[PDB]
Formats: sequence, structure tokens, C-alpha cells
Amino acid sequence: MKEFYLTVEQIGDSIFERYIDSNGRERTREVEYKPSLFAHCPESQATKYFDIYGKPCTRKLFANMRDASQWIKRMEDIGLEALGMDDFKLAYLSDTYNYEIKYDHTKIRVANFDIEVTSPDGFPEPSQAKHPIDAITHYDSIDDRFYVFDLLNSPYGNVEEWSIEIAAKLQEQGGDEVPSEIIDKIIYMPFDNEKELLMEYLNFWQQKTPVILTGWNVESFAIPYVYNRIKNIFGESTAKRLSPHRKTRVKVIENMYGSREIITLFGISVLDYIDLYKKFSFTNQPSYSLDYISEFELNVGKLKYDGPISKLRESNHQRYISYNIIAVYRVLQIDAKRQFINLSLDMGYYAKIQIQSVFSPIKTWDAIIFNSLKEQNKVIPQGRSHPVQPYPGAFVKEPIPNRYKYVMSFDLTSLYPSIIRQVNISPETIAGTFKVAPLHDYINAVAERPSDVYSCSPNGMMYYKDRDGVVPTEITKVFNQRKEHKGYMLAAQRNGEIIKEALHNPNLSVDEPLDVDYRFDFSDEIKEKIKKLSAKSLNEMLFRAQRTEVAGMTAQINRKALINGLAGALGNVWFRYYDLRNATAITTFGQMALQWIERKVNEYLNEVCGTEGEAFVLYGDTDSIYVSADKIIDKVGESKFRDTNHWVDFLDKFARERMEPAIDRGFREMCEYMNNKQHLMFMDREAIAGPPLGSKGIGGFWTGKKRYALNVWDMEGTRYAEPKLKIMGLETQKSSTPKAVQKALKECIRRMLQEGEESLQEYFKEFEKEFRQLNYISIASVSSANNIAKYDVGGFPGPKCPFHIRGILTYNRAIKGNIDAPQVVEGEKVYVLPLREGNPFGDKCIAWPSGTEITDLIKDDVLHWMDYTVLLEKTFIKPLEGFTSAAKLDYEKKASLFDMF
DNA sequence: TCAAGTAAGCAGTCCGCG
DNA sequence: GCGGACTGCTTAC
Ligand SMILES: O=c1ccn([C@H]2C[C@H](O)[C@@H](COP(=O)(O)NP(=O)(O)OP(=O)(O)O)O2)c(=O)[nH]1
Ligand SMILES: [Mn+2]
Ligand SMILES: [Mn+2]
Ligand SMILES: [Mn+2]
Ligand SMILES: [Mn+2]
Ligand SMILES: [Mn+2]
Ligand SMILES: [Mn+2]
Ligand SMILES: [Mn+2]
Repeated sequence: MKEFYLTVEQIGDSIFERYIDSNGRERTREVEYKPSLFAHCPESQATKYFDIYGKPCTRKLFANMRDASQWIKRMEDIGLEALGMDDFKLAYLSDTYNYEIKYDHTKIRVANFDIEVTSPDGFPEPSQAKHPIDAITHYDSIDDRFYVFDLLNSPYGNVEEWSIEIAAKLQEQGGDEVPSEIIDKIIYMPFDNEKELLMEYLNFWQQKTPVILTGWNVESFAIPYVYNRIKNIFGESTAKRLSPHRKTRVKVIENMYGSREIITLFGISVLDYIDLYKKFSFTNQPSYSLDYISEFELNVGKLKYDGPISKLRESNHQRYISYNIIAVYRVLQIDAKRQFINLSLDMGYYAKIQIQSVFSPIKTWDAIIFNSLKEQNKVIPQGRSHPVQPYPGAFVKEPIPNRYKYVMSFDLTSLYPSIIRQVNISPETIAGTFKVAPLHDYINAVAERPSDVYSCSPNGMMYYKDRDGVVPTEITKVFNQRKEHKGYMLAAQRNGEIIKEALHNPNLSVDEPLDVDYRFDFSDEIKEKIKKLSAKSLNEMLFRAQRTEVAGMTAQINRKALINGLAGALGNVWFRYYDLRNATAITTFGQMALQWIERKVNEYLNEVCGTEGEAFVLYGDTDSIYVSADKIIDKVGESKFRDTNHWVDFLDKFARERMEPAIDRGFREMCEYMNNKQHLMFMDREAIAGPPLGSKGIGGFWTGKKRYALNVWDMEGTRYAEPKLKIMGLETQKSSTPKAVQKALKECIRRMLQEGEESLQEYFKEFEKEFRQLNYISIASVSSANNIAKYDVGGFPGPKCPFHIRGILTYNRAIKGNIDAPQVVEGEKVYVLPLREGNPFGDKCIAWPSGTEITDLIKDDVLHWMDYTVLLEKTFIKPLEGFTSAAKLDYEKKASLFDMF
């Protein structure tokens, strides 16, 4: 096969590379790499090398990397540009792998581990590692085995060996329920002493040295803890055996209060799964314990036990070891669903970067663009310094707050990059400028046409129409990948609705799920075979379809994030191709397109409805329009459809047949106007929304910008079995809203939209009567905790102290002295509850870390003092008043000028 | 040169107010 | 007790 790399590092004048050779074997090599950089020279020069502007360049071949750096610095001291790729590991990979890399993931050792450390005296600080490591479980993807290192004797208790037969039993039969499909994959190794355990771990690590290293929080706890514990017992140089080149960086910062640590292990690409999840998952969780996310992602149950984890090894070593194995497996399960490692690998190899660089869009694109330029024998510009300048972004229309019964929506496909391709925006396609009118004049087609010769944006920029840009070119490739995957995703989603519907009519037999690809729309024969399957079969198919759709989501939305990352990068001073002219060319064009198309859609709709000067477009954000369909529905009545699906079918046809072509005509005109290279403003229909036919529902409402709810029947061609609420911005969407209040406001909204005022009130009365019976954690607010120290001391609230930060201080005073209480962590999220006046805490609110019950120390007298009246009003009534005042309903009634028996 | 962007809502603090 | 200027956080895009 063709070779590919695993890791690369720069060590002085040395590149260290781990790689897979042409035979499939893992190898390592040290290369004294000779880098090249370039300098402009006179046009009188025989040279194949030009920079991206067409200026001639001469190559300088250096004997080592140190020299290249030295030269770069003299060039600055002289004031002349030093061109070329200055991140030498990137250039090396580009020289070494001059082809599209087809990697083979079964040869990439992916490791996943979790450690346990008993700690009677508070959270075990990694920067100190003063406690024994009493368990490690380490899964190796190539062995497909879980290696378990278990400490039987430690100064914190002697325990006997762990039992694999008891691990397997149902929890109800006294077992730990280690899932059956991994029981056979476990390899168990007890140890009399910590030293022999760590020694043996290090020996294992050498034989099976991770390429990709993951886990939950491994970056902040496991890795630094292991590194520092090995250091303390054996010395640093032994601790350095964790790096395949024996080099590490610490790192630092710290800082207070009181200390944290991050180790860098050269020759390993660490991808902490919690980071992969934050970047790639597009959720905002109230908490990031493995148990919360596992439950969220997998629908598995909380990992139950009695007593604090500081006594768990002692009271029940058996469960302790089993829960350690399970945590590792759980991260394996989250990844089989989300597929973030596979994505990281796709992106990393595509860009030709270090796999951990996928966290960096700027770095990812620097390498993609660099590689694309080096193929044409071109020379990248030097990275310059720039001051940080704010600049204008998208347009958002101000909506009239109201209920809106029937609404269709339309949204532009991949807007920013589409713009980049339509206008042909690139550092090296800049043609000149033109004198700019106010933006309203373009939108209204009254300003003079910018140019006859160049592609333009209403920010005043002009671009060459003939030559293609490195940016448009490379941004198209990734776009095309996103398109593909989105299709798989949507198809799996439609396939999902078809299965759901068939679940209304099983159908009693004994069968197997059909063998099919959920990435493509079910054929008619397949649809036939399905209408005759059992509930078992069909449920297995729904699961499979929903997993194919999740995979499609991951692959498509993150490819979109990448491309959008490029547009935003142009506005980041650390980006080699930073340039506000390009950044604003994109954004300003986007504001124009949205407002232009608003005008056009109003013009077309007034026409066909024969009416005049009426607003059909009710809202719009960046690249979307929301269209009232009341008068399109009314033009016909009402009657006059048989059921909901009928009018949905109507509007669908009307969008596809009448509106779609006028929109396209509208944007075709806009393209001509700006004389663009290619027409790519494609605005597909999104939601079709309204109340169930016959009901008293309102269908939808806006309260303001970025705050609306819609009852949707069809979404971008997916006709839903049951109506699905599209809620944007409302408290139901905010991670800081208590879980139970989220659910309650959602149900209030479901009612308003589907059933009307009377149903709303009915439910609101019930929730008020029952509020106080809820679990305290389900009605607690949530907040991130930044810049905490600032608002001490000592330790009481200082001036301007935020409410949640106040709660942490109240917590910090409550737990002063008890070495057992779990500590709030700077930058982490916290639960927050208000307290009644006269509480023994001495203030109006308390806060503890999230995803955790509050410590039994103070728990009992927090419950006693929680202020329900304030909670309900703050988190539930205020926001509800918002919704209903906007949609002109009341949640209570209402003094009716009656009343009477 | 370790480093995608802007727009904009709401909850809270501090101050004003016979 | 309510509205205006500010911080802090959080979504929508
Ligand atoms: O995180 C984002 C999201 C969107 N945007 C910009 C770019 C995007 O093209 C534009 C429109 O927002 P959408 O949510 O519609 N995404 P896009 O149009 O790219 O993709 P699509 O509509 O095809 O899903 O807003 C960002 O700059 N950053
Ligand atoms: Mn024994
Ligand atoms: Mn059970
Ligand atoms: Mn654990
Ligand atoms: Mn969309
Ligand atoms: Mn869009
Ligand atoms: Mn779309
Ligand atoms: Mn959009």
C-alpha cells in the first residue's frame, strides 16, 4: 500500500515521524530536515517560483531548521518579506506525502483510558500526584482489548481481586452489569504494589504506544496525573517514557487558586473526547460528567453506588473496578454513534496536519491552502501582525411581535462560501475597488452598477472573473463533500419517518430487519416489504436509520463548520490571509442578498395575490426569510382542504412551483447586477408551518429577533409523521434553564401552537400547583463560572458581583474546613438556587458544580431554604409572560366582566 | 508567529427617583 | 419598584 504518517514533531533541528510503511508496519524515523523559504528577487531572474501575486521569488535551501528561523528573523530586522511555509512540520508532511493520503484506520492505534485514585483529602491534584493510582483501564483499538490494572494493596486499604463473573451479573442480582459484548475482551492484571503496576503499565505502553490518545478529561486529569505520579516515584526521565521520543512539555500555565497542569507528549496526538464533543457535537450541555453525557447520548442509566467515591474502593472494590471499565467503554459507545475520531482522521489527513490540529480551523486551512499553492509552484505570503478591528456581520430583520398562523421559510444553501465562490473572493483575485453607494441603494436596484468588467461586492471590492482563486477552489471541494453527506443525512431522516408510520400498523410475525442502506431513499419494493414487518423488526430499523442520520449529521455539519471557518478566519489576525476587505465583502454581500430577496419576494407575492404594499416577509436572519402564508391559504379557503396534510401539500407545491422560480429569477438579476463570476445563491424551502386543521392553535409566534416558535409539518422535504416544534432562542433552548422548566415551557408552547389558549391555561394551572414537588436539581438554574476570584474577598461578594458568582462564594463559605466537599472549578458550570431571606447561609443564593448532587453536608438545609416562589417566577413565569404577551394570549384568566354560577 | 466571525436577547448590578 | 448603562452569558446565524 501507499505510506501514511501517524505523528510528527519538531525537536530542535529534528523532525521525528511515526508512520505506517508500504507493508502496513508501524515505523519511526528521525530526519534532519532541510527546509526552504523564499525572497522576492528582480524580474530579471530565471525562476519557476512566484508568489501568489505573480511576483518573482528565489529559493533559499537551509542546512537545518534552526538556520531557517534565524534567517526569518534577520529578514524582519531588515524589513523584507520572508516567504514560504514557516511551520516546518507542515512543509515536511507536504514534501513527504505528495499525494492524496488514503489512510487505513485499522493500523492506527487508538487508545482510550481512565484512571482511579482514592483520595480521602479532597480532589486529587494532578500537579502534585500525591496519591496512589489504584486502577487503570486502557483499551487498545488494534488489540480490541481492555487492559485492566488493579491495585490490591495500598495504604488506603487492602482488597481482594476483582471478579469477572460478578462483573457480568445483572445489578439486580448483585452484579455490576459490565455489558456482555465486552466481557470476553477484558484482560485483568492485579498487583500487590503500585510500583510494579506502574512499571508494568509503562512496559505495556512501550509495546502498544498510542498514536491517538483519548478518554474523558484525559487532558486535564488522567495524563497529567499519571505523568506526575510516575515522576514522583521513579523520577522524571522514567515519566518521559510516556512519550515515544522521550520529550515532554510542562506547561503550565497554573495558576491560582491554586494550580493546574497540561503535559504535552511529543509523538502522541491527544484528542480529549470532551473537547471533540464540545467542538463537533453542537449541543450545549448543562454539565460534562461522563454520566450526564452517556445518559444524554446513549439513554443508559446513571452509574449508581452508595457512599462517596473516596470510600468506594474500600466499601466495594468490586464495583469500583467495574465502574472503571465501564467508563472507558462508555466513551467507546459515544464515539460509535458520533464518529468524531473518524472525522478527526478524515480532516487531519485531508489537510496534511497533525491530527490534534483539527481543533484549529486556522491551522487546518493554512495547510490546505499551502498544499494547494505548493502544487502550482507558488509561494505563500509571510504571516504579518495586525491590530484587532471589529467589523460588520449579518443583517437581522426586526419582526413585529405577533402570532403568525401559517408560515413558510426559505434559507440559502451554504451562504458565506457560496458567496466566496459566486464573487470569487481570494487574496490573489483582488482586482481593484469601486466607489460605494449606501447599501439601501443596491438593495433597491437604484445605485449605479459597480462594474462592467469585474465581480463585485457592495463593500466596494472587485475581483477577477477569469482566474480562479485558491480559496474558492479549495472551499468548493470541501463544500461538495458537505453536500454529499447532507443528502445521506436527509435520506436517512425521510427513511426514518417511513418506519415510524409503519409502526402504527404492526403486524404480528417473527422476522429479521431488512438489509438496506439508509443513506438512500427506500425503494418502493423496500417500502412494500416494510409495511409487513413486526414491531421488533421495525424498531431495529428505526434505530439503525437514526444512527445513519447521526453519522450523516456529524460528517456534514462539521464540514460546514470548516468552510464557514474559512470565511470567519479572514477576520482573524492570526490567519496568514487575514483581510477585512475580503471578510466584509462576504458579510456585506450577505446583507444585500437577504434584503434584496426580501423585496423581490414581497413583489412577487403581492402580484400573484393581486394585493398592494403588504408585507409577506415577516422575519429574516442573515440568509433566511420567513413568509406569511395566510393570504395564500385564504385566497382559497377554508374550507377547503380535507386535512392538514392537504394544505401542507398545497404550500409545498406553491413553493416548489411558483416561489422557487421567482426567487431564482430574483437572484439571477442580482448576479448580473454585481457582475459575478457564477450564480450560486440557491434558496431552498425550509419549514412549512401552521396549526392542525380544525384546531384552535396559533401555529407560530415571534417575540423579537432570534426568538420564535413554529409548529412544523415538513422540513426541507421531510414530511413528519407527527408535528415537530421548531423553537429558536426561547428559554426552552438555553442550557441555563432548569431541565424541568425547559420541559414545561416546551409543553406550554406545544399547547399554544397546536391547541390554543384554553389548553395553555389548563396546563399552566397544573404546573403551578405541582412546581414544589419537583426534584431540586431539575428546577435549578445553570451557569458557567468565569473570572471568579475577581469578585472576592473574603470571601464575600465584591462590587458588581454576578448572581451565580455570588452563589459560589456562598458555597465556598459553607464548605470551608471540610476537606471532603467537592470544589467549584473556574470556567466550569454550576447549578444555582435562590435562598429565602433569613437562611443560615447568610446570602440570597447558593451554587455547586453541575451534574452532581450537592454535598450531604449542606444538602438538607438547602432544600429547606430554597425559594420556590422566586424560582417559579424568575425561570418560568417571566419567560412565559413573554411568549404569551407576544402572541396575544393569556396564561391565566382574566376577570371576564361576568361572572355567574 | 500556538489563535473562525458578528448580531443581539435577557438576567442581573448599580444608580436615579420628593 | 421601573428604566437606563453597564457586565456576563448564551443563543442564532
Ligand atoms: O457558526 C456559524 C454559522 C453560520 N455562519 C454564517 C455563515 C453561514 O453561511 C451563514 C448562514 O447561516 P446558516 O445557519 O444558514 N448556515 P449555511 O447557510 O452555511 O448552511 P445551510 O443553510 O446550507 O445549512 O451564517 C457563521 O459565520 N458561523
Ligand atoms: Mn490474594
Ligand atoms: Mn437495571
Ligand atoms: Mn473513572
Ligand atoms: Mn437549512
Ligand atoms: Mn443557510
Ligand atoms: Mn437548505
Ligand atoms: Mn441560515
